[PDB]
Amino acid sequence: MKTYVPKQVEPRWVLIDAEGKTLGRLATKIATLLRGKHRPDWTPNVAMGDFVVVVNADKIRVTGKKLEQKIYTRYSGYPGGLKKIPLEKMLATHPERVLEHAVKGMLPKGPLGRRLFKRLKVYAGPDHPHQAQRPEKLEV
Amino acid sequence: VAYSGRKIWPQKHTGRARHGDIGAPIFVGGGVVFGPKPRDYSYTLPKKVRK
Amino acid sequence: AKHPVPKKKTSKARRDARRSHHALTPPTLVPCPECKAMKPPHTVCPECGYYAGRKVLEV
Amino acid sequence: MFAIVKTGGKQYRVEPGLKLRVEKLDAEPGATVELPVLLLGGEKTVVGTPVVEGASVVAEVLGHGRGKKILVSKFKAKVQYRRKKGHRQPYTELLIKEIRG
Amino acid sequence: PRAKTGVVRRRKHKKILKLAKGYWGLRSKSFRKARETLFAAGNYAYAHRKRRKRDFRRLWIVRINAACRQHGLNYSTFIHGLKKAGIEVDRKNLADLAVREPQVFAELVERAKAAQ
Amino acid sequence: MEAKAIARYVRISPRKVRLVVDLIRGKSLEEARNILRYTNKRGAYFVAKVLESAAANAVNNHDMLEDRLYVKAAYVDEGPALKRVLPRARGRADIIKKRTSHITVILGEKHG
Amino acid sequence: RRIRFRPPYLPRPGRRPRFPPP
RNA sequence: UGAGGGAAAGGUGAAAAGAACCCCGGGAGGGGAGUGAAAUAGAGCCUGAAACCGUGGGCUUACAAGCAGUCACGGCCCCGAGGGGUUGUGGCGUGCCUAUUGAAGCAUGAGCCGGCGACUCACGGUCGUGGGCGAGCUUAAGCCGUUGAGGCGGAGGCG
RNA sequence: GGUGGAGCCUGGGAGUGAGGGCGCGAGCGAUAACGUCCGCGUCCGAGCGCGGGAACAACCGAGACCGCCAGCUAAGGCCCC
RNA sequence: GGGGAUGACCCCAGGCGGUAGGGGAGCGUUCCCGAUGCCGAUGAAGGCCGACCCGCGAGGGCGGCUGGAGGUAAGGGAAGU
Ligand SMILES: [Mg+2]
Ligand SMILES: [Mg+2]
Ligand SMILES: [Mg+2]
Ligand SMILES: [Mg+2]
Ligand SMILES: [Mg+2]
Ligand SMILES: [Mg+2]
Ligand SMILES: [Mg+2]
Ligand SMILES: [Mg+2]
Ligand SMILES: [Mg+2]
Ligand SMILES: [Mg+2]
Ligand SMILES: [Mg+2]
Ligand SMILES: [Mg+2]
Ligand SMILES: [Mg+2]
Ligand SMILES: [Mg+2]
Ligand SMILES: [Mg+2]
Ligand SMILES: [Mg+2]
Ligand SMILES: [Mg+2]
Ligand SMILES: [Mg+2]
Ligand SMILES: [Mg+2]
Ligand SMILES: [Mg+2]
Ligand SMILES: [Mg+2]
Ligand SMILES: [Mg+2]
Ligand SMILES: [Mg+2]
Ligand SMILES: [Mg+2]
Ligand SMILES: [Mg+2]
Ligand SMILES: [Mg+2]
Ligand SMILES: [Mg+2]
Ligand SMILES: [Mg+2]
Ligand SMILES: [Mg+2]
Ligand SMILES: [Mg+2]
Ligand SMILES: [Mg+2]
Ligand SMILES: [Mg+2]
Ligand SMILES: [Mg+2]
Ligand SMILES: [Mg+2]
Ligand SMILES: [Mg+2]
Ligand SMILES: [Mg+2]
Ligand SMILES: [Mg+2]
Ligand SMILES: [Mg+2]
Ligand SMILES: [Mg+2]
Ligand SMILES: [Mg+2]
Ligand SMILES: [Mg+2]
Ligand SMILES: [Mg+2]
Ligand SMILES: [Mg+2]
Ligand SMILES: [Mg+2]
Ligand SMILES: [Mg+2]
Ligand SMILES: [Mg+2]
Ligand SMILES: [Mg+2]
Ligand SMILES: [Mg+2]
Ligand SMILES: [Mg+2]
Ligand SMILES: [Mg+2]
Ligand SMILES: [Mg+2]
Ligand SMILES: [Mg+2]
Ligand SMILES: [Mg+2]
Ligand SMILES: [Mg+2]
Ligand SMILES: [Mg+2]
Ligand SMILES: [Mg+2]
Ligand SMILES: [Mg+2]
Ligand SMILES: [Mg+2]
Ligand SMILES: [Mg+2]
Ligand SMILES: [Mg+2]
Ligand SMILES: [Mg+2]
Ligand SMILES: [Mg+2]
Ligand SMILES: [Mg+2]
Ligand SMILES: [Mg+2]
Ligand SMILES: [Mg+2]
Ligand SMILES: [Mg+2]
Ligand SMILES: [Mg+2]
Ligand SMILES: [Mg+2]
Ligand SMILES: [Mg+2]
Ligand SMILES: [Mg+2]
Ligand SMILES: [Mg+2]
Ligand SMILES: [Mg+2]
Ligand SMILES: [Mg+2]
Ligand SMILES: [Mg+2]
Ligand SMILES: [Mg+2]
Ligand SMILES: [Mg+2]
Ligand SMILES: [Mg+2]
Ligand SMILES: [Mg+2]
Ligand SMILES: [Mg+2]
Ligand SMILES: [Mg+2]
Ligand SMILES: [Mg+2]
Ligand SMILES: [Mg+2]
Ligand SMILES: [Mg+2]
Ligand SMILES: [Mg+2]
Ligand SMILES: [Mg+2]
Ligand SMILES: [Mg+2]
Ligand SMILES: [Mg+2]
Ligand SMILES: [Mg+2]
Ligand SMILES: [Mg+2]
Ligand SMILES: [Mg+2]
Ligand SMILES: [Mg+2]
Ligand SMILES: [Mg+2]
Ligand SMILES: [Mg+2]
Ligand SMILES: [Mg+2]
Ligand SMILES: [Mg+2]
Ligand SMILES: [Mg+2]
Ligand SMILES: [Mg+2]
Ligand SMILES: [Mg+2]
Ligand SMILES: [Mg+2]
Ligand SMILES: [Mg+2]
Ligand SMILES: [Mg+2]
Ligand SMILES: [Mg+2]
Ligand SMILES: [Mg+2]
Ligand SMILES: [Mg+2]
Ligand SMILES: [Mg+2]
Ligand SMILES: [Mg+2]
Ligand SMILES: [Mg+2]
Ligand SMILES: [Mg+2]
Ligand SMILES: [Mg+2]
Ligand SMILES: [Mg+2]
Ligand SMILES: [Mg+2]
Ligand SMILES: [Mg+2]
Ligand SMILES: [Mg+2]
Ligand SMILES: [Mg+2]
Ligand SMILES: [Mg+2]
Ligand SMILES: [Mg+2]
Ligand SMILES: [Mg+2]
Ligand SMILES: [Mg+2]
Ligand SMILES: [Mg+2]
Ligand SMILES: [Mg+2]
Ligand SMILES: [Mg+2]
Ligand SMILES: [Mg+2]
Ligand SMILES: [Mg+2]
Ligand SMILES: [Mg+2]
Ligand SMILES: [Mg+2]
Ligand SMILES: [Mg+2]
Ligand SMILES: [Mg+2]
Ligand SMILES: [Mg+2]
Ligand SMILES: [Mg+2]
Ligand SMILES: [Mg+2]
Ligand SMILES: [Mg+2]
Ligand SMILES: [Mg+2]
Ligand SMILES: [Mg+2]
Ligand SMILES: [Mg+2]
Ligand SMILES: [Mg+2]
Ligand SMILES: [Mg+2]
Ligand SMILES: [Mg+2]
Ligand SMILES: [Mg+2]
Ligand SMILES: [Mg+2]
Ligand SMILES: [Mg+2]
Ligand SMILES: [Mg+2]
Ligand SMILES: [Mg+2]
Ligand SMILES: [Mg+2]
Ligand SMILES: [Mg+2]
Ligand SMILES: [Mg+2]
Ligand SMILES: [Mg+2]
Ligand SMILES: [Mg+2]
Ligand SMILES: [Mg+2]
Ligand SMILES: [Mg+2]
Ligand SMILES: [Mg+2]
Ligand SMILES: [Mg+2]
Ligand SMILES: [Mg+2]
Ligand SMILES: [Mg+2]
Ligand SMILES: [Mg+2]
Ligand SMILES: [Mg+2]
Ligand SMILES: [Mg+2]
Ligand SMILES: [Mg+2]
Ligand SMILES: [Mg+2]
Ligand SMILES: [Mg+2]
Ligand SMILES: [Mg+2]
Ligand SMILES: [Mg+2]
Ligand SMILES: [Mg+2]
Ligand SMILES: [Mg+2]
Ligand SMILES: [Mg+2]
Ligand SMILES: [Mg+2]
Ligand SMILES: [Mg+2]
Ligand SMILES: [Mg+2]
Ligand SMILES: [Mg+2]
Ligand SMILES: [Mg+2]
Ligand SMILES: [Zn+2]
Repeated sequence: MKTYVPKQVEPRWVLIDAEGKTLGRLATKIATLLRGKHRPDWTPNVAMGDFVVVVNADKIRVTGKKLEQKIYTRYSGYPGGLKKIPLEKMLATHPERVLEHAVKGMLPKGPLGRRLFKRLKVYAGPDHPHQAQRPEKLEV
Repeated sequence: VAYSGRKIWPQKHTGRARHGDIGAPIFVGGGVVFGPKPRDYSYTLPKKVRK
Repeated sequence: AKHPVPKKKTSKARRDARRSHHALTPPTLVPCPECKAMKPPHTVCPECGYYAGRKVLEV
Repeated sequence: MFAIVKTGGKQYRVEPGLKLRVEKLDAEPGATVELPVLLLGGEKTVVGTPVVEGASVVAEVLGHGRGKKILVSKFKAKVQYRRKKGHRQPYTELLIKEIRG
Repeated sequence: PRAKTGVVRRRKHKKILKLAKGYWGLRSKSFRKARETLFAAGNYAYAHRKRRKRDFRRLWIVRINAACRQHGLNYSTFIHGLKKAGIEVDRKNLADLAVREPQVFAELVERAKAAQ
Repeated sequence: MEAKAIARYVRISPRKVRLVVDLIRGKSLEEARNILRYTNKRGAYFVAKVLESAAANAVNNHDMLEDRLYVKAAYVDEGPALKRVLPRARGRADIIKKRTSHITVILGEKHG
Repeated sequence: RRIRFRPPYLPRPGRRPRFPPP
């Protein structure tokens, strides 16, 4: 008897209020939703997980002195091209990047991991455009 | 074998390998190694055994 | 100057790769309004010798 | 109905009508055997702890064979250690006759 | 008498080349390269026969666990549950059960909780 | 019904001629003929001749009609190469391969 | 900046070419 | 310069019956026709491997990270509870030989392919072994015979 | 006590006579060295086969006859990769 | 180690990482006896396929295409293997 593999499945759209949630710990959950690993029919080689919409990212939360000390870093390829941008500033300029960059790092590398990232739709502020998909609210 | 004794080309600095004469068995048309020679294959099987 | 040389043989795949731009484009050719034969535009028609309506060449 | 039976050190889910290759059993082809049952499901569900005392699944043995050859190859670099073995695992083909609840 | 290579070598090479079909570049084309490529794959498969066993059981577990968590318990709990229950169904099947027969898995979960 | 012609041992380099052959593979006899005439390459002169010898064959031997002819397949395989010595500096001599082509054109009829 | 004068390990090139071989 | 060095290069078919004649082409070459059991035996000729170069088809590929494979699943294509080809994703993964304490190694060698290429022979020795005869065993050179026949020869040797 | 790819005896065949890391005991060194020289042990050598250790001959786990889409463990692990 | 009573196969148990190297058992190449035989134009050797059969493997079969005149068993023998 050979292991079960799903035929193509229509993916569930789930929605999550990020407000006040502990950044990183929200982040791990979103990944599992993303990979599909909450589903009993999980298959490692195909995009069979959820689409996660997060809202109120600006209002992510964080322990210790990370606001002032956690530094996101970008390398340009040029001499002297390391950019160090601290979490405070990041939220202050592209708040949605904070959760995004957290989640990214906790998905697999590779083509599929990259596709899974594309299924994460993160927003600043209460509202999001995917009314069409009628996303199911999750409390995590 | 029929060839000369000359070293076809110098020991060092050619870019090619080292060789001596072209009779060496390493060459095509160079001599053989341990190939057959004329040879008596007979021996004296004990008379009693023949009888 | 120290005699640069290729470090590895170029694959069958990689030469042909390079050669992706080697294709010729066929001559651009128009009908000659007089003898209806095909020719480069802007040339005197070498079939009938006409150009701009008139005869310009014995041919 | 179906049954999760266990033969060959492995457990397979069966339904009547099923053709299954399992690890080579000792029964003439054409003979019929009973497999131990571990869970019976579908209409009623019965859970063995670990086997179910009542149930046996009945299989008729369709025949016995040898799998396709797998080359099992060994190479150790820089040592001149190389070994080649052809291998075909014996197996027994079963037809699943009925589930004796 | 003389026994020159003959036909023997060619034949020996083609055996191998045929073994190397589909391989990229000289890997399918050149005897030497083909051979080298094949040592690789000879070891690779042997190793990979071994880990296909691990490859799978992970899937299974990843799966059973997803099903357990719908029923309130985590994986390790579920297992220990079955251990204490004396239910010896394997992870190959627990996993098939989890999909094809949610009721049975549900009841399997039940007994699992009950073992404590 | 097809009809073909081959120039064998044409002493031009395969890589070079293939370029011209390529330009007319799958074209009406008529277009091919136009294309070659105004193609700027020594190989145009040879492909020309095969194409033409081929069409001659099609009409004359094979009952095909000139107005229906098109280049069905065509290709250049390489023949026996002519090796010549090129003298280089410092006493060295390289070896030039004055290469060689076997050009093939195969004409078919375009139904309708 | 090293004081203990660093002798060359190598001779400055070069002398002669093994021309030809044929 | 010279003494001297010193190659490569065999094969149509039984039989030339070695392709009249026509056709395109300056010709080369080719298409028909003819010969032949066969002509991808057509002379650049038995067979006709491999590297190498093409054309046509199937699958595939332009957000991807790679000792090139291997394991798994899926897609397509082929041949008819199976198989074959292909490869999208996923897992795993540091060429081969040499030589070294240690190499994927930024240490050696190797462009690829085909062919040539290296532990032998004689005589003695030493041990093992299969046999013959056993206080004995055995002949050398020669002679006779045989012309793919075996015999005689006791000098000698070992004990 | 111990029946072991134990031991002894006679013979035939070898190969090795560049070692290396680590723990312990010292000398040498500077209570330096991926240092050097011994002793005991071990492993790599030849286990660049497997799990762990991010990756890594010799650190931890463990001595790979072949096959399984079965089960238990070791070191190490159990938030996500 | 038991059966069968001397390799008949069967059953029970244990061993089976490996460089230098020792040992064993085989495969294939050329040639000799087998052979005044035998296979062969109703197709030799050789070449190209094969997802088929045997064999742990080296290999050996069988089939199709090609090739067009040679091949050569069981059992042994010898090497330019
Ligand atoms: Mg959750
Ligand atoms: Mg913004
Ligand atoms: Mg990974
Ligand atoms: Mg001489
Ligand atoms: Mg002489
Ligand atoms: Mg001479
Ligand atoms: Mg001399
Ligand atoms: Mg001399
Ligand atoms: Mg000399
Ligand atoms: Mg001389
Ligand atoms: Mg030298
Ligand atoms: Mg060189
Ligand atoms: Mg050289
Ligand atoms: Mg050389
Ligand atoms: Mg020399
Ligand atoms: Mg020499
Ligand atoms: Mg010589
Ligand atoms: Mg020789
Ligand atoms: Mg010669
Ligand atoms: Mg000679
Ligand atoms: Mg000679
Ligand atoms: Mg010699
Ligand atoms: Mg000699
Ligand atoms: Mg003599
Ligand atoms: Mg002898
Ligand atoms: Mg004698
Ligand atoms: Mg330069
Ligand atoms: Mg200059
Ligand atoms: Mg230079
Ligand atoms: Mg240069
Ligand atoms: Mg270079
Ligand atoms: Mg190339
Ligand atoms: Mg190409
Ligand atoms: Mg390129
Ligand atoms: Mg016009
Ligand atoms: Mg069992
Ligand atoms: Mg079995
Ligand atoms: Mg089986
Ligand atoms: Mg190596
Ligand atoms: Mg390696
Ligand atoms: Mg080696
Ligand atoms: Mg080594
Ligand atoms: Mg090796
Ligand atoms: Mg192999
Ligand atoms: Mg030979
Ligand atoms: Mg040889
Ligand atoms: Mg050969
Ligand atoms: Mg070989
Ligand atoms: Mg052959
Ligand atoms: Mg072979
Ligand atoms: Mg492929
Ligand atoms: Mg290739
Ligand atoms: Mg290629
Ligand atoms: Mg090739
Ligand atoms: Mg493995
Ligand atoms: Mg395995
Ligand atoms: Mg829970
Ligand atoms: Mg347990
Ligand atoms: Mg259990
Ligand atoms: Mg042009
Ligand atoms: Mg005409
Ligand atoms: Mg000169
Ligand atoms: Mg000069
Ligand atoms: Mg060249
Ligand atoms: Mg050249
Ligand atoms: Mg000379
Ligand atoms: Mg010569
Ligand atoms: Mg003849
Ligand atoms: Mg003749
Ligand atoms: Mg004849
Ligand atoms: Mg004529
Ligand atoms: Mg003419
Ligand atoms: Mg003239
Ligand atoms: Mg002519
Ligand atoms: Mg023609
Ligand atoms: Mg003709
Ligand atoms: Mg006829
Ligand atoms: Mg006939
Ligand atoms: Mg033929
Ligand atoms: Mg022929
Ligand atoms: Mg021929
Ligand atoms: Mg002949
Ligand atoms: Mg040919
Ligand atoms: Mg193509
Ligand atoms: Mg991107
Ligand atoms: Mg893409
Ligand atoms: Mg999977
Ligand atoms: Mg597949
Ligand atoms: Mg398939
Ligand atoms: Mg892959
Ligand atoms: Mg996996
Ligand atoms: Mg690597
Ligand atoms: Mg390594
Ligand atoms: Mg190798
Ligand atoms: Mg080497
Ligand atoms: Mg060295
Ligand atoms: Mg060294
Ligand atoms: Mg060294
Ligand atoms: Mg490398
Ligand atoms: Mg190297
Ligand atoms: Mg390096
Ligand atoms: Mg390198
Ligand atoms: Mg170097
Ligand atoms: Mg060296
Ligand atoms: Mg070269
Ligand atoms: Mg090559
Ligand atoms: Mg070779
Ligand atoms: Mg040797
Ligand atoms: Mg010897
Ligand atoms: Mg002796
Ligand atoms: Mg003796
Ligand atoms: Mg005697
Ligand atoms: Mg006696
Ligand atoms: Mg004496
Ligand atoms: Mg004993
Ligand atoms: Mg021992
Ligand atoms: Mg011992
Ligand atoms: Mg001894
Ligand atoms: Mg020996
Ligand atoms: Mg020895
Ligand atoms: Mg030594
Ligand atoms: Mg010494
Ligand atoms: Mg040393
Ligand atoms: Mg020493
Ligand atoms: Mg020491
Ligand atoms: Mg020392
Ligand atoms: Mg030590
Ligand atoms: Mg301690
Ligand atoms: Mg001391
Ligand atoms: Mg110490
Ligand atoms: Mg200090
Ligand atoms: Mg180290
Ligand atoms: Mg040291
Ligand atoms: Mg130390
Ligand atoms: Mg020390
Ligand atoms: Mg040292
Ligand atoms: Mg060593
Ligand atoms: Mg170890
Ligand atoms: Mg290790
Ligand atoms: Mg060891
Ligand atoms: Mg190694
Ligand atoms: Mg590893
Ligand atoms: Mg490790
Ligand atoms: Mg790891
Ligand atoms: Mg590791
Ligand atoms: Mg073992
Ligand atoms: Mg467990
Ligand atoms: Mg523990
Ligand atoms: Mg990641
Ligand atoms: Mg055993
Ligand atoms: Mg062994
Ligand atoms: Mg033995
Ligand atoms: Mg052989
Ligand atoms: Mg033999
Ligand atoms: Mg002879
Ligand atoms: Mg005879
Ligand atoms: Mg005969
Ligand atoms: Mg007959
Ligand atoms: Mg016939
Ligand atoms: Mg036939
Ligand atoms: Mg033969
Ligand atoms: Mg023969
Ligand atoms: Mg044949
Ligand atoms: Mg075969
Ligand atoms: Mg004859
Ligand atoms: Mg024979
Ligand atoms: Mg025989
Ligand atoms: Mg005999
Ligand atoms: Mg030899
Ligand atoms: Zn005109």
